[PDB]
Amino acid sequence: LFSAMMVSEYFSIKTKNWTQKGDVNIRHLLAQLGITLHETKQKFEALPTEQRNLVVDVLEKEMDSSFATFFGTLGYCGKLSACDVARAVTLRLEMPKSETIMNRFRSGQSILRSSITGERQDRLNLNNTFTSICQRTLQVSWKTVAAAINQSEIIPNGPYYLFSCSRSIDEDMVDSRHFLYNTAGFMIRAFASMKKGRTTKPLIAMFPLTGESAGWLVVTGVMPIATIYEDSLLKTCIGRAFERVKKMTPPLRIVDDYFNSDIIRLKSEDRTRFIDFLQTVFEGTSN
Amino acid sequence: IPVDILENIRGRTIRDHVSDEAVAKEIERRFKNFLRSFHEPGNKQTKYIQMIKSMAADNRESLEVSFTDLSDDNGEQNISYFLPEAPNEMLAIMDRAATEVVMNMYPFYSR
Repeated sequence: LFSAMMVSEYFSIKTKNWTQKGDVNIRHLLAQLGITLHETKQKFEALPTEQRNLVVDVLEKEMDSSFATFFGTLGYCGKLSACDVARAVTLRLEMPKSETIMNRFRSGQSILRSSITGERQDRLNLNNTFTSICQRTLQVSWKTVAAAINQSEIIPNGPYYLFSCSRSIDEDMVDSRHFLYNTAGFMIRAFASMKKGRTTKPLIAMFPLTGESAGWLVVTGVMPIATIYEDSLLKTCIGRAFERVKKMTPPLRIVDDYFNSDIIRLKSEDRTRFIDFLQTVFEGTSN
Repeated sequence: IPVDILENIRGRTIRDHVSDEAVAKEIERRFKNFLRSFHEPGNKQTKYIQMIKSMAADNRESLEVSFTDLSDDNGEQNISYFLPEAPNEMLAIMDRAATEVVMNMYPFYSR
């Protein structure tokens, strides 16, 4: 439970654990809530059932959210959660990009079929999937956000904020929609929590690639925090902004093959002209 | 002003008389009051309540008390007098009082 808490968005923003005071803050928070350190630091399966129910009630009341989901049970085997199976299937589908597309499809199919059987080998495959890449993805995303805040990578660039790396921590993860969307959405709220007045602009993020895609960047973006939605639909326009940047003359070396419009590939040389063109688009919509 | 039971003991051999039940209850009340209310001079903070909070944050089970704070005018000079003369009897009472102070601020500490 301790390791599960320390990579989440909510407890990281509440305790500010990218700073030096984070360990002291989370220890004081656990003391206030009434949970022992040994309970948080042993494996969650090891606790007795009543103790588990008490701890889950306390943390549910602390997080204060209306989330509910489906659970599947089969015989005397362990109970599973649809949200956890969804994460495992997604990370077997989308990574690594050096494997072929049909092999990734078949891997996701096998992981999805493993959840509806009690067989020992299938459940062992599922637990290995949980305890390697699902943990590693969360840890890499948290490290990206922490390095960004601590070394001040995010700068204002007119009507938007810009983020750029020296190096990406793991390039197999950079091309995943799950990784990109989760990391950028975490990063903008973490940056805006440090100081007032940061809620009214979008964030643009760039990651570099090496090896067989040396000289290329992956580019995406997130709407401002202060935006109001008229209903529950969560409309965005940054993919439209990138698309209208592509129409300008003289042309830029942009690859726009994905089904999602707010992820593109850009040549490294055209970064300066891309920044100026995107500023022209956002300013022309500000006019 | 009610009678101070403890101040009349100052000349005795204190080992023989801190086993008296009316004395032990009085010492146990006053040490809890000392833990709850002592102020360092020039400071506005309850020092030992802050120390219990930082102890509970680390899940430790022993608390350090300064003899200077016990023997100052805002402490309890009768307890500071009695303590080097009968430590085996006195430390048990202070352990009991400290346990009762901690268990009210943090009910989970029995686990």
